[PDB]
Amino acid sequence: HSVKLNNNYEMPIIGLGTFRKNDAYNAVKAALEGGYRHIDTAMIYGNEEEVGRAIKDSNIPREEIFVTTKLWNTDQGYEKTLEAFNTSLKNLGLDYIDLYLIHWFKGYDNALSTYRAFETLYEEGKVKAIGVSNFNVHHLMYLMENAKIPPMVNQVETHVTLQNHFLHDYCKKNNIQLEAYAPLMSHQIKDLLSNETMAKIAKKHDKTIPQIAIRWLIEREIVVIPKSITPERIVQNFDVFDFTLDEEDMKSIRSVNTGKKIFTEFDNVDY
Amino acid sequence: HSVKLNNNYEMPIIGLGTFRSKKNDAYNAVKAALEGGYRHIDTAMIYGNEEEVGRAIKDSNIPREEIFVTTKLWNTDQGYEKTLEAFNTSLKNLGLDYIDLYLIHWFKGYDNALSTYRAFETLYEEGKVKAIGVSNFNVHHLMYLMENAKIPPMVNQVETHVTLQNHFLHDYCKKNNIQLEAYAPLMSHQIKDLLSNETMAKIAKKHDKTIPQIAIRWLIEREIVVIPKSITPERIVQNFDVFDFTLDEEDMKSIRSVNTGKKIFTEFDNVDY
Repeated sequence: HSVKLNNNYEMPIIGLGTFRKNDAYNAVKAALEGGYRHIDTAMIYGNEEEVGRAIKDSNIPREEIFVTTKLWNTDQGYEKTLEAFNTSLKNLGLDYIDLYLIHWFKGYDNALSTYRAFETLYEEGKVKAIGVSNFNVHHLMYLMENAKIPPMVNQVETHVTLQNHFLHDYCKKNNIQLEAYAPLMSHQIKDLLSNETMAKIAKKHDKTIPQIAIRWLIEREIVVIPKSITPERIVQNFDVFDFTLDEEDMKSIRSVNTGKKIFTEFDNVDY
Repeated sequence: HSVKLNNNYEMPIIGLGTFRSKKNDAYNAVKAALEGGYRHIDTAMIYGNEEEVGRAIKDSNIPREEIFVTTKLWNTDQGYEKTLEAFNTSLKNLGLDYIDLYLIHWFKGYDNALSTYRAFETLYEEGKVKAIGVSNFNVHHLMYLMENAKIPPMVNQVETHVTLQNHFLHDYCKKNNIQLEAYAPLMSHQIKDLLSNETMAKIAKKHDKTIPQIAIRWLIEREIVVIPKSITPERIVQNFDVFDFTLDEEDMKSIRSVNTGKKIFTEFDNVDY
């Protein structure tokens, strides 16, 4: 399953996430042979070194695999972004990264000067798609109005208890592809796993609750990067293209939303 | 001490917070506060204590115009015609026939916000509300109101405490002449993280105060209206004893670091209720 960005570049709707040794190598290599075409990392994770090797060791040609990495907050600013990218580039062992994102919002000025470097790199052909992460509406509005190459991706915490329909509709309207991280509610997964609504629907389609949660995002045309290093759940998280959810399912999952955000508030970041 | 909203209307920088509790616990708390020196009471229709709050104000033998009363409009009543009626219900329950401050409790879409606020504006012109504002509104929600309102928002009541300091939202409001108001200043049901905070516990040694008294003063120093909720008479008095000391620069910079950004209550744009 592919999805078209506003620059007409296709992006795998399912991808492997990565987290902060050798475990990173375990996950990517197992994922690539499992069917994954999409790997999501960042400098802050500190696994870019590992992530890249795992993209060589099993020869699936480079242009068949979507690679995403992010610029950390302390590296915001034009020139600092240029070399933090190169460092991230050399760590991954590539000279082109499919998607480059601003990891967090650190001010309007810092965003534009960072994104300014994103654009010059985009012209040079070093990146294929540019976007942001943990950006809210007013954050995106500034990008739309003051940047030349409009944002393509907004990677935010999105799951069954924080479904982000308002933010999703804004992105779609402004041709921004919303990407969901922590789709299994991260360290609050037990809330998901113990949810009665999800379990019911899981029993219905002969699938696991995380598979429904992942499939649910697919139904909303949202790119999902479920985050595991455990070899065979990486298997299961990818096994969500043999069934479909109906209206009643989407209707039921809709009511699971609580609006209880797990990760730090968009405008309250200090790191 | 009081701040003045953009319409020159004064508002006591501290006030009693009221939560949906049991019989006469809301009634007792209000008077226990009013006797303590409180001149600001914060309620809402969803709390279901407008009746007990309003009667506690009458029997206090304290002149009405010297008490700041804030109530809020609930999500289900958003919309011009429904807002006018929900306001009269609030007004009658409170046994008042003018309200100091009226707030939109949550964001439920731009159209619902503007339609509701138009009703607020009608009430303001009719002199039934002395000040109008919102609650749980983020930046882009405020931008819509700043653009479309004919009587600009005066107050934005949002979750604000030492772990969620909201400096960005605060700066935005100040630039647009909106008085930021802090609810859950003691981190509400997450009272433990605040009381266990080493930094908060230390600087409390310096001024011989309690940790809550500190968190309250810190908001006072930032010129933010604070409304700590309580039904325990003692802590109500303690939460008010906050005008006999000050916080220096190194204190403020020490409190600044204890920000984590972990928001306790519902995200601004994910309210289904």
